[PDB]
Amino acid sequence: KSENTIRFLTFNVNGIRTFFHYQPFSQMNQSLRSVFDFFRADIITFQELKTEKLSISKWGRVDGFYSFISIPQTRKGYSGVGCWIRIPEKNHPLYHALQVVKAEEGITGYLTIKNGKHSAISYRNDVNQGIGGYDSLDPDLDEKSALELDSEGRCVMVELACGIVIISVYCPANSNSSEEGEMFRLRFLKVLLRRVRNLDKIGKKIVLMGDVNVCRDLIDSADTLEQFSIPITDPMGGTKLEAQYRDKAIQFIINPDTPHRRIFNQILADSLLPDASKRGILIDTTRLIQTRNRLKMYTVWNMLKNLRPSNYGSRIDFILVSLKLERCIKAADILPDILGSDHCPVYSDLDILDDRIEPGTTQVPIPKFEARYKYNLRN
Ligand SMILES: [Cl-]
Ligand SMILES: [Mg+2]
Repeated sequence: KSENTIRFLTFNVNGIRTFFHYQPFSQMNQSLRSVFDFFRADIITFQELKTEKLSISKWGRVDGFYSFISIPQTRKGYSGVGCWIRIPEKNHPLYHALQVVKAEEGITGYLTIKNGKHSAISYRNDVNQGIGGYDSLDPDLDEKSALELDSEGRCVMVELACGIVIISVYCPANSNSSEEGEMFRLRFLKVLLRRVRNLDKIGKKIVLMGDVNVCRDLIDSADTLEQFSIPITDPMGGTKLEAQYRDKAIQFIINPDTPHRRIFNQILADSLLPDASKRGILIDTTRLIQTRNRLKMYTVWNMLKNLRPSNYGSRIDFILVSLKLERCIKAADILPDILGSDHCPVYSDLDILDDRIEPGTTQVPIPKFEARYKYNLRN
């Protein structure tokens, strides 16, 4: 790949310490820099760090990279998302593109940054630290419920120069199938997607990547294809399958027990459903480049049932980009031969130096010496 393209990589690593017990990462002495160089990646998110604060002195200190890590406040060994940004050298063509101007924890904006000695401020209340887009995320969202929604280390956001915002997510799965857990999962998804729409409307170019824990389509679900008695007869016959079984492909998304699938599809401009597609604002890079013909493009397999060897899985890991970035996409694929987890990695290469793409709306933090702050002028 080219020096002018940024390579994005997402990987649910099912515990970052365990991840380093798999080949080839077991030869790398737990060095994330070696891992990112192995992938030739520039912007990387890992989900399910399953780490703890004391271990951040390892995972948040990466030579040649900025580290942005969100973990639960107290619960150890659970969830956790990291996003790492390569620091380019002065003569690298990406020197300015990769400059990080803002970074933020959570989806709601209510989490805080230490401000003084005994002082913390929420992203929502500091325009020079928060990325913005906080309007009407949910009609009932108060601080207490927002902090609950953002308490499990599930989202990091980084803003680069030129208005690109990278949102790295590990969305809830409701593994227990509890009713409270389903409500939490749906609220998380809805807030996430409204935040995306707000930032898009303000003019940010968005990259939303990570483990969304939602199948967008029947062809991404080995279990439901079997349940519907639909066999994979042609490995590149995805479009024919979706045509001949369109009634089932629709049923899959609008299943009343799984409304998260329909909610997810509404953000996808390439959704199988025309109404969803008309209102969507994000492109599924992997589907765009691999096309809807490619079947069995799975990124997770149920490990307890040992189903990865038969490639019987689902696709719940994504790199989604603003419609305005679609022409930038040079490559997008999954990496199912790479070990490390019960998921496999997903990557996409974007040529964002392309001068034909509209520029994003930037908001570079204003230095505090600017007169409005230095002399506390009225706003
Ligand atoms: Cl699903
Ligand atoms: Mg796991």
